[PDB]
Amino acid sequence: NLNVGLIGGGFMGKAHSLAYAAMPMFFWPAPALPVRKVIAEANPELAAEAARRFGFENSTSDWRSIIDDPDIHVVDIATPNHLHAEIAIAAAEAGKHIICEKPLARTGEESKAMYDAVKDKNIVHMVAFNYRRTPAVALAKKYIEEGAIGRILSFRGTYLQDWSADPNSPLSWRFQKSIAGSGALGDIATHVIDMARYLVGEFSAVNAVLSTWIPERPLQRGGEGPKGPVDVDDEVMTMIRFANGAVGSVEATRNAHGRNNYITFEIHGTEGSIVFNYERRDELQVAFASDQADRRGFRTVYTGPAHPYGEGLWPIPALGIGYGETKIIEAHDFFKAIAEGGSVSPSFADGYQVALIDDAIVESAAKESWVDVPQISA
Amino acid sequence: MQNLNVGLIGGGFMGKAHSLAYAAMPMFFWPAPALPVRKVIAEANPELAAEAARRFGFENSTSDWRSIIDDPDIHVVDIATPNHLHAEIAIAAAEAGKHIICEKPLARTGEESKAMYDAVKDKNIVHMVAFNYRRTPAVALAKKYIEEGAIGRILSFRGTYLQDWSADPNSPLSWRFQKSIAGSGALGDIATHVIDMARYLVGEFSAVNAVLSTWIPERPLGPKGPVDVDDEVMTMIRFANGAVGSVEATRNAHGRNNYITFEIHGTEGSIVFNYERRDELQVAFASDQADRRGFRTVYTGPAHPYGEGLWPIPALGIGYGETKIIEAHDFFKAIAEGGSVSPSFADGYQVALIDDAIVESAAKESWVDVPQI
Amino acid sequence: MQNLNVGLIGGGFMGKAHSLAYAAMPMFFWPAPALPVRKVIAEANPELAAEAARRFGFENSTSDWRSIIDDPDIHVVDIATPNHLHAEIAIAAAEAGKHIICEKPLARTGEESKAMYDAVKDKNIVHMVAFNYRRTPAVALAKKYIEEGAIGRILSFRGTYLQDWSADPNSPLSWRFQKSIAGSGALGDIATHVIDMARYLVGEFSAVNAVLSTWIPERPLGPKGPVDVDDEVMTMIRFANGAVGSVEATRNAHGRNNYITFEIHGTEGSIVFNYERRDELQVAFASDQADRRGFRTVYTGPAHPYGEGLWPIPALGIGYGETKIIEAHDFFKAIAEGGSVSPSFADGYQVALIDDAIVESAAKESWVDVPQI
Amino acid sequence: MQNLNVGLIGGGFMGKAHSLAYAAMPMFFWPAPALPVRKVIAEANPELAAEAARRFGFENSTSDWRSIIDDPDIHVVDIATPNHLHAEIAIAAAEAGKHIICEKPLARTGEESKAMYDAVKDKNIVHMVAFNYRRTPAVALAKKYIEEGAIGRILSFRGTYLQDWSADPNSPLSWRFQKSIAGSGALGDIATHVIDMARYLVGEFSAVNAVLSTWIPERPLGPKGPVDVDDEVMTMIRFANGAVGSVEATRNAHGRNNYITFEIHGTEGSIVFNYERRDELQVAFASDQADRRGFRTVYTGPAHPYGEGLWPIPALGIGYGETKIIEAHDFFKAIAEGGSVSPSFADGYQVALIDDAIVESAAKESWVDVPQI
Ligand SMILES: OC[C@@]1(O)OC[C@H](O)[C@@H](O)[C@@H]1O
Ligand SMILES: OC[C@@]1(O)OC[C@H](O)[C@@H](O)[C@@H]1O
Ligand SMILES: OC[C@@]1(O)OC[C@H](O)[C@@H](O)[C@@H]1O
Ligand SMILES: OC[C@@]1(O)OC[C@H](O)[C@@H](O)[C@@H]1O
Repeated sequence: NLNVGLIGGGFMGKAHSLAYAAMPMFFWPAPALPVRKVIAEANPELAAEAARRFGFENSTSDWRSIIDDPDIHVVDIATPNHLHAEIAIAAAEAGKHIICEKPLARTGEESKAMYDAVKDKNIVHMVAFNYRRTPAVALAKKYIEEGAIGRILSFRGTYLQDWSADPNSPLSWRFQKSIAGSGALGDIATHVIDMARYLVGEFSAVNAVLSTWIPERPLQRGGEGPKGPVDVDDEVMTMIRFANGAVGSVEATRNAHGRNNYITFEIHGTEGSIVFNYERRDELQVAFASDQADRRGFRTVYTGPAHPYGEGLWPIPALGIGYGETKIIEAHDFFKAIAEGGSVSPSFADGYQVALIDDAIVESAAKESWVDVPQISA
Repeated sequence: MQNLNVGLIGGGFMGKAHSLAYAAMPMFFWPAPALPVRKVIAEANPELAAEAARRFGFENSTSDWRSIIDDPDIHVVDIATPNHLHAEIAIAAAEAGKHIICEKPLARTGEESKAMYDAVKDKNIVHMVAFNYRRTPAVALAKKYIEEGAIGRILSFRGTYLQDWSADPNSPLSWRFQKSIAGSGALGDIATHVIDMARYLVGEFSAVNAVLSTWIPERPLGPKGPVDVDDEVMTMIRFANGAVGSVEATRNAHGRNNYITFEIHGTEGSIVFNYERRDELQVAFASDQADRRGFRTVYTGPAHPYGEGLWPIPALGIGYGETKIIEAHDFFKAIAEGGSVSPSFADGYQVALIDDAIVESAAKESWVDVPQI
Repeated sequence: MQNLNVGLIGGGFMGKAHSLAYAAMPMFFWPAPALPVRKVIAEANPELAAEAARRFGFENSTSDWRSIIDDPDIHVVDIATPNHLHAEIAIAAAEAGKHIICEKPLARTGEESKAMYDAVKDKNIVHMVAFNYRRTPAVALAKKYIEEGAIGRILSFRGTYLQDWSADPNSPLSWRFQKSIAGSGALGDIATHVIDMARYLVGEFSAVNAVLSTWIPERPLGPKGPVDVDDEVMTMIRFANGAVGSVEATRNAHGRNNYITFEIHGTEGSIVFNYERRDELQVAFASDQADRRGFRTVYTGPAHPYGEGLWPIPALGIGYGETKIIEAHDFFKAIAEGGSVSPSFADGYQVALIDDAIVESAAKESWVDVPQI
Repeated sequence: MQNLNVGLIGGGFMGKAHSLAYAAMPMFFWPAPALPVRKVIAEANPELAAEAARRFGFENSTSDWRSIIDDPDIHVVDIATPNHLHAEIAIAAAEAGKHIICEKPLARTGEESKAMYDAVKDKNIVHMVAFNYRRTPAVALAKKYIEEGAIGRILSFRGTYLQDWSADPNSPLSWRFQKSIAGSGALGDIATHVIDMARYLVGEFSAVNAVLSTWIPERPLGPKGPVDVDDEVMTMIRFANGAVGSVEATRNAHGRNNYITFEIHGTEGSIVFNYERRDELQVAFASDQADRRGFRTVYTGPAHPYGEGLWPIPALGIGYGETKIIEAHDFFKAIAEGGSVSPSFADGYQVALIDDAIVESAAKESWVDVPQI
C-alpha cells in the first residue's frame, strides 16, 4: 500500500485518480497498491468535493500538510505550472516519491531547482509525458531499437489543437506567462519533444519561430466583457539537429481548426518509416524497405497482446486504448520503480532536459538563429 | 449519494472491464447517480475468487454465486459468466428482487432467454443486457443525428463485426466454440452487438435470411475436439419500418481485430462508424453546399452525447473502458430514479429471437419472420 | 504495327472515355500491339455526329451506324449506346466479321445477351464487354496475390458499388430509370461491375438470394414519369468453389460517389479495395510477424501488374482513363495475336444470367441457382 | 477554332505526359480554346526522335531542336528536356516569337532563370512553367475556398513532397543527382512544386531558413560518382502577408511515393490535401455546429473548379494526366485569347530565387530574405 497525496484536482484530476483506482486491475500482480489517501485543493469546500468525486479518503486546502504527513509515500503534483517547483522541492526534502505534471516548471532555471532537489535523494521522480506510453509509441521504440527501420535520418512531430482557436475562449492561466511560463511550447510541444528524445535521441540545436495569433482574450457574453493580454505563444515551429546527426522539426499550435489532440510523428530511417497519429492511437503505421517490391507500403498495426505493455491491457487489438490507459501504464511503471527501488523514464532529469530545449527554442526565436541545446550535465 | 452494493459473478475478461466501470464511473459522471460498491465477487473456486477480489478491489469473495443472491445487502447482480449460466443466475436474482446487468448474449437460445425475460417482465427492477458498443459516444451521436431528422428517413443499414483472434486453426477449443456452453458462435458472441446497434439506430427486425458458415471444424483442446458452432454469419434484414439491411460477423477475417462497423443511408444523409477508430463518427449531409459536400469526420468530446462525463477535448481518447463506464452510469441512473434502462432483458430476448430466426433461416434457406413480444 | 480502324457508336459520356483510350493507348503501352485509328463515329443525328467527330477526333461521322457495319475498312466496332441498341448492333457487327467491344451491361436481359454471345461464339473475332474496373492496377494486383496463394483459399467476399448522383428525387428521368431501355437499374448499370470483379477474383457464382428496392418511384421529366427499375440491390452469393459472399449496389447513398469496393477473406490473408482511392490496395498477410501484422497500403506502379505501361512512380496517379487505356491495350493485343480477351461476351452473358437470377430471386424471395452459359 | 502546331522537345517521361495532354485536351474541354497539333518532336538522336514520333503521334521528328525554333509554322514550343537545356531553348524560342511551356524547375540557377524571364517578359507571347499539381482539381478547390474567405485569414502553411524512388543507395547516378545538369536535387526537382503551391494558395515568400541534407553521397553510374546535390530539404518560411510555414521534400522516405501534401490553418477553418489521394480535399469549417465539426472529405467532380472539363461524377478518378490536360487547356486558352497564364516564367523565376535563398540560408545557417523578380 502506497499512500498518494494528489495536489490539484482540476481538468487533469479525473485522469490521475483513474490511474490510481484502476492500475492494479490491469497490471496484476501489482508491485504496490496505490491508495488515494489525501487530495489538496485551493479551498476546503473544493478539496472535500474533489475528495468525494475522485475517491480520496481525506481532503485538505493546504498542500504543505501532505508534505508534513509522514504516512504519505507519493506526492502527485497536478497544479498549474507556477507551483510545480515549490511543491516538488518540499516533497523531495521530505523524502517523498514525486510524479509531476508537465511542463516540469515555467523555465529551465526553475526546472533546474527541481532536478537539483531530487538528483541526490533515494526517491523515484517522474514527469507526466504520458503519451510516450501509448502502446503504439512504445512499439515504435521497439522497432527502432531492433534496427527494423535502420538508422534514423529524419523526424517530424506535431501537436495540433484548436480548443482556444476562438478568440472568445477566456484568458485562463495557460495564457499567462507568469503562471504557465509559455503557451503552446510548454503545454503541448513538450509532449512531442519528449517523444523525439525517446524515439530519436538528444537535441543538439534548434531554430524556431514563436507566433501569437490572438493577443487579447476575455478575463474569466461573446467576449464583450473586460479583456487581458496573451503574453505567451499560440504556436511554435522549430527545426532540430539531433546529436546523432538526424534532422527534424516540431510544430505545435492552439489554432488549427479540425485538429483536436493531433500529436503525430513521422520518422524516416534508412530501411523503413514509422507514422503515428494519437487521434487514432490504437494504430502504428510502419513501412519496411525489406518487403517484396510488389507488396511494399505502410502497414497499419493495431496494438494488443503482442505489443509492448500488451500483457496489462485488453485481450484483443482495437478493443480500444483511451487517454486513461496511458495514465495507467504510467502509474504501473512509477509504482514498479518504487517497489523495486529503481527509477523510471521520463524522470525530473528528462523534465529538465525538455525545459532546457524550450529555453533554447525561445532564445532561438528571439535571436532568429540556431541555438545549441545544453545537456543537463553542463 | 446512496451506496449500491454490487455482486459480480465472473472475474475473467468482462470481470475486469466491469470492475473498472464500478471503480471509475463516479469520477467520470459527477455528481454520480449512485456510488457503486464492489461488495462481493464470485468465481469458480475459492483461490481464484480471493485473488480476483484483491485484483478488482472487491470487499468480499465467494466461490458460490448463490451466496450473492441470498445476501440481502446486495442491490445489483452483475452476470459476467459464460453463456450457460446466464439464465439460472438472472432468474434467481430476479426472484430475490435484485437489479441485474447480464452479459451478452442474454442466454444460449430464445427459449432460455424467454425464461429470463418472464422472470423480470412483471417486476420493476432495472434489468440490462450489456450491449456496451451502442454507448460508444460516436454511436450515441449517430442516434442523435437520426432522431433529429438530420439524415432524413433511413433506407438502408449495413453492419459488421469482423474479428480474427481464432483465424488460426491452432487456436484452441474454448467454451466459445462449444454449442452446449455458448449456444452459437460468431452469431451469439458478436453479431448480437451489431443486431443491437441496428435495433437502436434503425428499429425492429421484421424478417431475416441468413447463411451460417464454419471454416475450422476442429481445434486442439495433442488431441482435438469438434467445433459445432458458426465461425461466421451473414444475414439480410427487412426492418419493420420498411428499411432494408444486412449484418455480417466473422471470426475468420485476417487483419480485422475488433471491426464493429455500420453504414446507414438516409434520404438526406449517411452515417459511417468504425469501432477500430471509435473516437470518430463519419456523417455526410445532403444539405451541404454542392461544392463542399461529403463525409465529415467528427471526433467525440464535450459537445457530443455523454461528453460532460468524459474527457475535456475530442480525441483525448475513448477506449473500451469508457463504454462500460457509460453503461454503468446509465444502469445506476435507472436504479437511483426507479426508471428503466435500454437495452433491457426485453431487448436481450428480442435479440435472442432474432438469432433463433437467423439459425432457422439458414437451416431452411428461406426468409423467417422474427417473432415479436 | 497494323492500323486498326475503329467505328465508335455513341458519343455521350462513354464516347469521351473510349476516344481517350484510342488516342492514348500506344503512348502508354509501347510498342503497341496495333495503332487504333479513330475512323468513324456514329451518333443519333448528323449535327450531333459531326460535332462528336470534331470533339473526339474522328476522321468521319455518320448518323447511321449501319453504314459503319457495311464499311469493309472498319476492323473494330465499339458500342457505347444505351442498353437497348447493344444487341442489334453487336449481332450485325458479328455477321460482318468485325471485332467488337461493347459497353456494360451486355444487353437488357439474359435472353437478349444470349443472342449476342451466340452471334460471336463461333467466329474468329475478338469480343469484349467493357468491365474496365477489373483492370484497375490494384484489382489486377489483388488477382496476382490470390493466384500465387498469398492469401490462401478464399472464404468470403464482400463487394459494393455505392453512388449518389440520383439520390435527389428532383434529378430527372433518363433512360437509366426506364426498364424498356436499361433492362434494370443499379443492378445492370453498376452491380454488374462488382459481379464481374467477384467472378474475376473469386470465381463462378452458384446461387444468389436478393432484395431489390426502389426508393424514388417517380422523377420529373412539372410532369413526372415512373421509375420501373431498382435503385438498389443486395444479394447473398454462394460461389461454386464453396466461398460465400454478398454484393450491394445503390444510387441512393449520400456521400458515396463511385464507391466500388471489395473485401476478401482468405485462410492466410485479406484484401480490401476502394476505387475512390484506386491507387491503393490494402492487403493483410497472416504470415507477418505477430507484433507487425495488419493491412499494408500498397500503391500501384512499375512493380505491379500493367506497371510497365503506366506511370514511372507509384501514386503519380491512376484515373478512370488509365483503366480504359489498359482495356484497349488488351483488346488490341488479342486482335493482333489472334487470341481472346477476358471479359468477353461469354463473360457478359454470364453476368446477364446472374442478373436474371438476382431479379427472379428477389421476385420469389428465394435462392436461385445461377445457370452456367 | 485555331489549330496550333506544337514542337515538343524531349520524349522521355514528361514527353509522354505532355503528348497525352495534347491528344486529350479537346476531348475534355469542348469546345476547345484551340486544337493542338502534335507537329514535330525533337529527341537526342534521329532514331529516338522517330520512335518517339510514332509512339506519341507526332507527324514529324528531328534530332535538332533548333530546326523546331527556326520553323515558321511552329506556334508552340514545349520544353521537356533535363534542366540544363531549358534556358538555351526557351531564349531561342522567345526570340523566334513562339509561345513556350517549359518544365520545372525553370532553369538550374537564379541567373539562368532570370535570362529566360528577361527574354519573354516584353514579348507578346504566352509563357508557362509546368507546375501542374496546382491544377489538381482539389488544389483549385482549395484556392476557391481561400479566395472566398471560407477559412478566414491564413495563419500557417505546411507543405511536403516525400518520395522514395532513390532511397536505395544502389539506384544509379542519373542527371537528377548531378549538380551541373539539375542545378539542385530534391529542392529543384520536387520542392519547387510545393513552393509553387504555397505561392498560389498563401502568397509570396518574404524569408526562408533552411537545412539541406545529402544522405547517399555516392552512387553507381564499380566506380561511384559523387552526388553533389541535396537529397532532402526542409525550410521555415515567413510569408509577405504575415503567415508562417514550412516545406519539406526528400527522396529518402520509405513508404512515401508521390506524397505532395499541404495543411493550411486559417482563422475560420483548415484545409488538408494529399496528392496520393488527389481526388479528395479535406476541409474543416469553424462555422459548423459544435456537435458536427471536423474535416469533410470532398471528392472533386462537376461542382468543383475545372469540373466541366473532367469526369461526370466525383471519384470516377483523376490521375496525373488530367493535371497535364488542365495545364494544356489554360495554356491554349491564354494563346487563343491573347492573355497570359499562371504560373508564367515570372513565377518560374520567382521560384528559382526562392531556391537560391534556401541554398544561401542553409550554407549561412541564417534567415535569408527572398529577392523579388
Ligand atoms: O491544454 C492542452 C492539454 O490539456 O491538452 C491535452 C494534454 O494531454 C495536456 O497535457 C494539455 O495540457
Ligand atoms: O469473443 C470476442 C469478444 O470478447 O470480443 C469483444 C467483445 O466486446 C465481446 O463481447 C466478445 O465476446
Ligand atoms: O450510371 C452510373 C455510371 O455512369 O457510373 C460510372 C460507371 O463507370 C458506369 O459504367 C455507370 O454507367
Ligand atoms: O524526379 C521526380 C519526379 O519525376 O516526380 C514526379 C514529378 O511530377 C516530377 O516533376 C519529378 O521530376
